Amino acid sequence: GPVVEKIAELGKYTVGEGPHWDHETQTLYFVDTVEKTFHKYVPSQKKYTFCKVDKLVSFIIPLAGSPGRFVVSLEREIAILTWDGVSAAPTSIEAIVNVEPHIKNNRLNDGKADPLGNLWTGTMAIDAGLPIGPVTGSLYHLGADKKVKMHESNIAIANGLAWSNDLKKMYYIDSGKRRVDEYDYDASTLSISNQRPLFTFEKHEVPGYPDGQTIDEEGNLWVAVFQGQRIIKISTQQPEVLLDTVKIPDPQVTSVAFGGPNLDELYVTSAGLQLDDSSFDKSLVNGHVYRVTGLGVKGFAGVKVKL
Ligand SMILES: [Hg+2]
Ligand SMILES: [Hg+2]
Ligand SMILES: [Mg+2]
Repeated sequence: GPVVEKIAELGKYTVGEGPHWDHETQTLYFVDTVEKTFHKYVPSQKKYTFCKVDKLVSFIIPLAGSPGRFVVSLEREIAILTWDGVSAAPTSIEAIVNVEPHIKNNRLNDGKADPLGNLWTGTMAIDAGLPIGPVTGSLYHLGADKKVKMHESNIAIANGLAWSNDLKKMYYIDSGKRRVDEYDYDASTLSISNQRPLFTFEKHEVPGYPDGQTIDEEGNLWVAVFQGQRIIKISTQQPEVLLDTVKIPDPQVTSVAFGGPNLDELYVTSAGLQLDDSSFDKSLVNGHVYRVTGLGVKGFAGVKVKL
């Protein structure tokens, strides 16, 4: 079976999240969604750095055409951070847009660029809760003239995103729905329609909640299972098909990104935050970062945000 390696050099994260693999520099970026920190890991040189801000963060993606600059979330603001990748604070911050200026207790959560470079991201209540809590989030993309467009409402916990290689489908996760949805994606109008369930956890006895996801070159989705101690591989060719399961030692698996020189090493983030209604004792909940090899598939380089 696949080899799952704990990355000792990286330590433990409260809620490690938002992994992004920059292929040209062979570098993994990620966030902690509770500790207000950004992180960088260069595996070939065993280099780790972090960056501190005073707002909640949920994604970090290099800005297309601008080395040393990243598109990030700061609470409800999408911003450009100028960061040298090693100093413990940004050099400067340029706000782009506040997606929800008048929703004081919301935050941005998972975000990713579509294959054309458009940032998609969604919101949630800061005090969201599972299985039931306040449902206040929406799904957005950042379009022309730095204005966002809304694509879906009634989202409890805005989470993982992916797009099919032919640009005809988008895949999206609200963790509260315990399923992955598929949509028809119109790449020319950047709109989505015909929402329908692709994969429903209760139909397959999958525990926990879908969190982040990514897609491989064959079109399979790799989905992080928070409170499931696993990643799952699911079909996009047929609905409701579980292709494989890979156990990850940490129960609170949060997200996934393919990396390595050949894009065939799956990086997996997790959360050490100990929650009061957990299905796992505290001794099991650590928050390590993992690397999975031997899956027999390749992914895609992380896409930069175009502004
Ligand atoms: Hg930073
Ligand atoms: Hg940054
Ligand atoms: Mg997430």
